[PDB]
Amino acid sequence: VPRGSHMNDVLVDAYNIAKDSQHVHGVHYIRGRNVGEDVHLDINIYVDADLKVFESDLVADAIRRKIEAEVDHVRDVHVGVTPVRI
Amino acid sequence: PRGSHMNDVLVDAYNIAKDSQHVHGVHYIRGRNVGEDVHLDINIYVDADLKVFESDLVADAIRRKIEAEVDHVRDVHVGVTPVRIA
Repeated sequence: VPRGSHMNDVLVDAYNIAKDSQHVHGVHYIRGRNVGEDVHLDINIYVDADLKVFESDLVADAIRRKIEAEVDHVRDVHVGVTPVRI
Repeated sequence: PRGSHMNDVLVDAYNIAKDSQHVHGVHYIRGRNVGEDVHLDINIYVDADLKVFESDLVADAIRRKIEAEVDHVRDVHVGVTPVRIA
């Protein structure tokens, strides 16, 4: 059974990074799963539906990198995108 | 859709789940911003040999306690994952 003692910091720090990153209209959803002592993270951000895919791709990837570099106990981070018209 | 309550919702709900009576640990937690609301899916590890009516009461006490205590939450779902340490 996974320990879980880091879930709260992981979710908070990752959400805070995602929410204020460039081109994000808001966070759509965030999911954390305890595995061993660490957390697997799935975050999904709202972006402009007219963004080019190569642009949404850079945005998602900057967020992923920044979460990986800054947030302890994160094992695996996926950042997905939901298009919205603005 | 603002998302400013996600952090408190996830932290408070996680804490309630994790310190409830028959939970070995939290398996996963998911929050989704809907309008001003957060929709919450939380999944707890319980003893595989618990009776189903018991795990049902446990999940339901956690759901109620989250609904009663955590602001900005709608449609809380509490799911169960059995684990046999045996």
